[PDB]
Amino acid sequence: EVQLVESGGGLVKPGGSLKLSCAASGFTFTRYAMSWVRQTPEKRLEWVATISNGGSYTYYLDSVKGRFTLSRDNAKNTLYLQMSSLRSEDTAMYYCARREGGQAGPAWFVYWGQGTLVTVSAAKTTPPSVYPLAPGAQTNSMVTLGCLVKGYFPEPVTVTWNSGSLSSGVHTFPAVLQSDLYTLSSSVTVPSSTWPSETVTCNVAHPASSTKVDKKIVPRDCG
Amino acid sequence: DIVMTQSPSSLAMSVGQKVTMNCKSSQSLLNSSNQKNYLAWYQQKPGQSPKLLVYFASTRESGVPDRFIGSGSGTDFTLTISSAQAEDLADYFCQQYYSTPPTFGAGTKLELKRADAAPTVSIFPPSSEQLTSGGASVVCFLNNFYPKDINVKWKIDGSERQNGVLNSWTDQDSKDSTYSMSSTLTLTKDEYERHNSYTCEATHKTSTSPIVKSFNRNEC
Amino acid sequence: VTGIRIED
Ligand SMILES: *[C@H]1O[C@H](CO[C@]2(C(=O)O)C[C@H](O)[C@@H](NC(C)=O)[C@H]([C@H](O)[C@H](O)CO)O2)[C@H](O)[C@H](O[C@@H]2O[C@H](CO)[C@H](O)[C@H](O[C@]3(C(=O)O)C[C@H](O)[C@@H](NC(C)=O)[C@H]([C@H](O)[C@H](O)CO)O3)[C@H]2O)[C@H]1NC(C)=O
Repeated sequence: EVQLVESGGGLVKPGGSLKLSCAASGFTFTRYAMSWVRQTPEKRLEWVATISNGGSYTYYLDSVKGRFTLSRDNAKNTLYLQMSSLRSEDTAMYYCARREGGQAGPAWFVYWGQGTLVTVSAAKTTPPSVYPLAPGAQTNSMVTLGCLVKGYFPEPVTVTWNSGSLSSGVHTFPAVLQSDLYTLSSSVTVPSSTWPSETVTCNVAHPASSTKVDKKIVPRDCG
Repeated sequence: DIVMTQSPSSLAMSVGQKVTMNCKSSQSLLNSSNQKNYLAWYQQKPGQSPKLLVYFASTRESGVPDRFIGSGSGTDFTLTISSAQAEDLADYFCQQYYSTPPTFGAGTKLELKRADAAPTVSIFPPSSEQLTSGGASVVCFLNNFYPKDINVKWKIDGSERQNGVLNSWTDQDSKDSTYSMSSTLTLTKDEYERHNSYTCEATHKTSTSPIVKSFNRNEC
Repeated sequence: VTGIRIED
């Protein structure tokens, strides 16, 4: 029952310091080499560093050399990854893993941890600006409404339509980073006979700034 | 620093069909002393950690399904899934451990194969509430289309615009296997009032003619 | 050994 628990990852500013811990159980910690592998927001697996079972020899990714320091504690079966001078290229999910293979060289990883999330950003907690999206004729039998959630940090934001009453035909596109802030959009499609006669409300809630804005979708006044 | 190339980036499959994935390295992972290739395969479901499938090119890990097949040598390696199943819809990475550092490929998404659907394009002008804050975001929703490969474009007054455009892609829908893409053109209120014709257009394999959605800044 | 990650 091999188990790997990562902790210590959190939100940190660029240049700040952060240390990730990795507790190991279910196996002999002194017999294996431990490693850190990170996965970027673009879902790219990137190896960080590898430490030998005795901690004598440490191997680090070249981009990270001089800033990340790997340290092993065979008395408590815990792996420590010191991170200094953190850059906005270091924000990724950091996975603790157990190296395999022989004494020399890299190897594959059978057992991975659930991973710590590390977010490097200089943005302060900012509430989203919630904007209604209204079409510019009822051509089709269906009408598509939308909702723009712009300029919020950190994540996440809960976006629902009519407090969950509108579930079918709802598309919530993932958040994108613009100017150190996040921005997503949500689209709902309803029959033409309902809107604008019936009320379609975009419900957004940002727990980090403790903000809740319910936006009524109003057809575009032109007079 | 070895470069792992995974082909293709996305893989459309049907349940029960044989699935092949390619992985190529800029160096030979063949150790002539033990005649063994140094290449591993990992599976990653969304929200989970990577799971080892096959190491040493063809050696399968314990517990991994027998349908997964590892093959290849030298600089070319292959992951094969005989009778692919809906549980196997995931990301797949290949990793070399011949040289230091360990490098992975970009990854290959395994997606469900479904019939082509044309996108449902909608365009939305900036809200007056955003215009009061000196900003203007033009949103274009392209919903319920397949395959994933779409070429959306923003044109302002007849000229294609690339600056200040952000796109977001949803995952493959678990009920109809379609895709949705949102494109937002962000520009200042003064930048929005300068031009009159905003047009969102995209090209998809479903229609040889590009789907166009426009609006005039002084028309509704 | 060159590149050791497991001491004897
Ligand atoms: C012997 O090779 C290793 C690398 O071995 C591997 C590889 O991963 O490249 C592993 C596998 O055994 C091989 N695979 C097979 C056989 O199938 C694989 C392959 O044969 C080819 O090498 C692939 O190209 O090789 C290193 O190259 C050893 O040399 C070391 O290189 C590093 C740089 O990467 C250092 O410069 C190191 O020099 C020291 C020093 O004293 O000056 C050594 C220190 O211990 C090192 N610390 C480490 C590595 O933890 C230190 C660094 O400066 C650190 O910043 C300090 O923390 O610098 C050098 O020895 C190589 N041995 C020799 C002498 O060739």
